Amino acid sequence: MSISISYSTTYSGWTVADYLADWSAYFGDVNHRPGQVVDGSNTGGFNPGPFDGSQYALKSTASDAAFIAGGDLHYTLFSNPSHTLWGKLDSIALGDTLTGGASSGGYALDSQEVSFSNLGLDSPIAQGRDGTVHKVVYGLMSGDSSALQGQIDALLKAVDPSLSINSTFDQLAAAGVAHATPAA
Repeated sequence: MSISISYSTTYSGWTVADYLADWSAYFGDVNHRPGQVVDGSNTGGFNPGPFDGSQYALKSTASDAAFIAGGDLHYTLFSNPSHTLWGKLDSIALGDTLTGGASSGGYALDSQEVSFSNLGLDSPIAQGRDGTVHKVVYGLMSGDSSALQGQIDALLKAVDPSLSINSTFDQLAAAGVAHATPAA
């Protein structure tokens, strides 16, 4: 099953690349880095956890932005290769106001902007932080969505070579890849 995109009508005339660059600058950087994860304020969380989930979600420390990564995800914590997020990444949902978590049966967003599904990414543990899943998710944590952009671009081009990260959301909808959020 090919990449599928949901978008708010707000972004109909935006390119995916422009949207993601703006979103990354808006979410910012939670400074989740060695020596800087010293309490619970910039960890994110897994469903179900503690270190593995069908979801990993993180709130911005700068804005009301959040993302939810869906798949079959694993974090090595202190085990070699340390601080590696790996496994299957099927979806990324971007928006405002993270809700829920493991204790309530899943994470959600009150105000999703855009989501990307059927990403088909799967990175093995032995690649460590060179894994694509790691780079995609860590990029979203740290204010740089270039890894995500690159993966979306490749998926779109494989559907049809006229599609790209520089297609508008409405162009992707005309191609059958994207769907605007229902009206009313």
